[PDB]
Amino acid sequence: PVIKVRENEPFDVALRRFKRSCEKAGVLAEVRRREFYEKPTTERKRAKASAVKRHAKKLARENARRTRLY
Amino acid sequence: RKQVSDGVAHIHASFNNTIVTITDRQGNALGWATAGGSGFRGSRKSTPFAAQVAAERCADAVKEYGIKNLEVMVKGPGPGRESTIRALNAAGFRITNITDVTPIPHXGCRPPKKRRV
Amino acid sequence: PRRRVIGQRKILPDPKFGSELLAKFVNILMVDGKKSTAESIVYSALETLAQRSGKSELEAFEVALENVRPTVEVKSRRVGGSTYQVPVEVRPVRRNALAMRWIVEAARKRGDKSMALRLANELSDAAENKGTAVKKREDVHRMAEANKAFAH
RNA sequence: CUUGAGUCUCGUAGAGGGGGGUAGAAUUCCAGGUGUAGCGGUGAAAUGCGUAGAGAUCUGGAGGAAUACCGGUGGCGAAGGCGGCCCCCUGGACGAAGACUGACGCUCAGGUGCGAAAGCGUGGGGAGCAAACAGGAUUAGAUACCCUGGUAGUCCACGCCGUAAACGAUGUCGACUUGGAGGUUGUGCCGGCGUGGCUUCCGGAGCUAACGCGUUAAGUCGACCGCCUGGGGAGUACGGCCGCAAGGUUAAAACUCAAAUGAAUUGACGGGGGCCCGCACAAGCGGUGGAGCAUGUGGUUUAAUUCGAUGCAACGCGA
RNA sequence: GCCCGGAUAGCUCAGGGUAGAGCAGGGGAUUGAAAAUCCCCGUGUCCUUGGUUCGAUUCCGAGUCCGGGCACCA
RNA sequence: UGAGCCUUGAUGUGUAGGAUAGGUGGGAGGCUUUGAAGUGUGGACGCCAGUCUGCAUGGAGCCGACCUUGAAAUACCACC
Ligand SMILES: [Mg+2]
Ligand SMILES: [Mg+2]
Ligand SMILES: [Mg+2]
Ligand SMILES: [Mg+2]
Ligand SMILES: [Mg+2]
Ligand SMILES: [Mg+2]
Ligand SMILES: [Mg+2]
Ligand SMILES: [Mg+2]
Ligand SMILES: [Mg+2]
Ligand SMILES: [Mg+2]
Ligand SMILES: [Mg+2]
Ligand SMILES: [Mg+2]
Ligand SMILES: [Mg+2]
Ligand SMILES: [Mg+2]
Ligand SMILES: [Mg+2]
Ligand SMILES: [Mg+2]
Ligand SMILES: [Mg+2]
Ligand SMILES: [Mg+2]
Ligand SMILES: [Mg+2]
Ligand SMILES: [Mg+2]
Ligand SMILES: [Mg+2]
Ligand SMILES: [Mg+2]
Ligand SMILES: [Mg+2]
Ligand SMILES: [Mg+2]
Ligand SMILES: [Mg+2]
Ligand SMILES: [Mg+2]
Ligand SMILES: [Mg+2]
Ligand SMILES: [Mg+2]
Ligand SMILES: [Mg+2]
Ligand SMILES: [Mg+2]
Ligand SMILES: [Mg+2]
Ligand SMILES: [Mg+2]
Ligand SMILES: [Mg+2]
Ligand SMILES: [Mg+2]
Ligand SMILES: [Mg+2]
Repeated sequence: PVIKVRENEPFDVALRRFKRSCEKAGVLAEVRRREFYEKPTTERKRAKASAVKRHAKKLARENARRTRLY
Repeated sequence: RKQVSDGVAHIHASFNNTIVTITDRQGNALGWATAGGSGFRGSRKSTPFAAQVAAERCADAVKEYGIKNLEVMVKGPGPGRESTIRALNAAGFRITNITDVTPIPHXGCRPPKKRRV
Repeated sequence: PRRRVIGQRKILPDPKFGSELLAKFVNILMVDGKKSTAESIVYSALETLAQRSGKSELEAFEVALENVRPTVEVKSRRVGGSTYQVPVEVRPVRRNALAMRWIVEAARKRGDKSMALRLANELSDAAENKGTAVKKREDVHRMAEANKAFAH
């Protein structure tokens, strides 16, 4: 997240570039994950839950087109 | 007492409070201001407005050295990150760099236990 | 309500000035449906104020009005048990309504002989920043000023 | 005899295991420069740290534990489990063609070995975290949840312990029985076409009390082993064996009840989730609760103070 | 006894043409609570007395009380 | 680096008020081309009102009681 202002731009452009760099670097996520200790069991459980939910939503949207509402 | 004409702004933003300091390029401090020492205490100390006010007070407390060129380093997840930089620019300096320098363990130590609120 | 169906109610002008603002002032001051008494009191107080001020009935009243209008208020909002006091802008119609309400309320709490004299004194004080209405306006403004950190 | 079982040749992938070395980020502590009035924490506070100069920022040093991104319903192992990089020692699996031995096999009571975390013994180590403990709060109380500190322990060597929702709540081996969409790892032929090993989701017949399982079977069969016989009492008492201890393993009876239980169905409820409404809140205006009187009720009194209505939905009610 | 310092708001106390900061207490904003935040309200020979000065709490002198170091202590 | 002894520079704008004037003064004439009213210029302090300033252009004026102050004006001038 190193942002050097180039020649002749307004401030807001530089601020937005810095914000985009921070968002793409995943900084706040890493600092919020590492605030409290997570047991290994909880980590595995949440990973499996995320995978299951993603697959279920994918199947639902895949089959959603064929049914028509009105 | 001395003229430096350029310096580094260190912003330390946390979930409870925000601290702003100005240093030279070698790290020696020149002045500082904080959101808790600006009349805001309690739930009002951890808001972007308090960070902006603290940045204004820090800028006003360092007029003597005649700084015009400024660099920004931000660490921490607190609300007062963008507001402080906006207020710092509104104070009249010209910002050359912006950087996030928040620490990251590459494993590190073991965090405290989760709160059962 | 939950629906937002109503429109707006038409206000009739006052008899001998043709201004709906003074008609609303009369409406605010009126009690028990006795409108003639309210009109007599309002007219007498306006006459006395214009005589001691010299400008006129109307623009003296407007000048005394614009020294009581607020521009920001505070509303309570509970989130986690505690209540923040969020400041909010005041729409112009609400501004006039609050101004008239505060002027009438201030004139009600006084120790003069007649209600017309009470209103005249309070309104003249308002025209030059000494009435209790101006104090209330300033108190509201500074209370909103204190809670600027919660203005989202 | 070669078709089950095993050997030999070439290669492939992998956090499989034991031992040693080393790198970078971060936390804590020590020393020093700048600099000045707060920091820290919470729902809000306080205990706590700070003018004896903290917190913030810069430089140098010490020490311990764990390896961000890669990272993936990805991989390896009999299970427990295994994650930075490099070297040494080492186990298994799979594939392509070929030669070899010639039933050398499956299962297994007793027996032997391995076995998370906490715990025990002797000796080291100790950054961070954190049972017990102390203080601050919250509360009717709060031996708690929340905050500030904090010792065993968590780390290493050697030896005990032998238990977990040790779970796929599903013993091991072999055979047969329609499909679809993926992941990962080999090999053949000309991106296409085949052919092996492991693996995730859906589903057919069939099965099942249903839920569901469904070629990785809970379908159709064969071989061997372990275990069950209503709920409490009780995985407890006594005896034996094992252990330094904590305790583990084997394992009852009297007495008592008429049930205890599994899956699914309709409601109701939630300090579960969505979408709406009503003077239900919000915005306003005027009241009641205070005073005097009218009226009804309770209670008390009386010979009687007639009877009934008595949460909202009784109390200017039958009247 | 000698010396060294101080007495000011209800409390802590800062400061020759002056009396001040905060907290205690009253009410309203305010809600079911303390926060929280608002606003106002006094809280005055600056121990007393005399003396200089165009006026002294800011200068000097002395008496009431209190602290510290010493003296007397036969 | 702390203290003392010197010497100098300024500094010290209640209230009136041209006046960032402390009690006290020999005493209203010095200064000026031994480059001056006022200009450009650079500097220190400053309750920022008003001093002071290295140099020059520039050229030679300010100027003392005089009335608001209790006081008079670094007009030459002592002491703190
Ligand atoms: Mg914590
Ligand atoms: Mg409505
Ligand atoms: Mg490997
Ligand atoms: Mg390995
Ligand atoms: Mg230090
Ligand atoms: Mg495997
Ligand atoms: Mg190997
Ligand atoms: Mg043969
Ligand atoms: Mg056995
Ligand atoms: Mg252990
Ligand atoms: Mg132990
Ligand atoms: Mg031990
Ligand atoms: Mg030990
Ligand atoms: Mg406690
Ligand atoms: Mg701790
Ligand atoms: Mg222990
Ligand atoms: Mg068991
Ligand atoms: Mg079992
Ligand atoms: Mg098994
Ligand atoms: Mg089988
Ligand atoms: Mg299925
Ligand atoms: Mg069955
Ligand atoms: Mg039985
Ligand atoms: Mg037993
Ligand atoms: Mg026994
Ligand atoms: Mg023991
Ligand atoms: Mg049942
Ligand atoms: Mg059931
Ligand atoms: Mg429901
Ligand atoms: Mg519901
Ligand atoms: Mg209402
Ligand atoms: Mg009444
Ligand atoms: Mg009755
Ligand atoms: Mg009845
Ligand atoms: Mg009625």
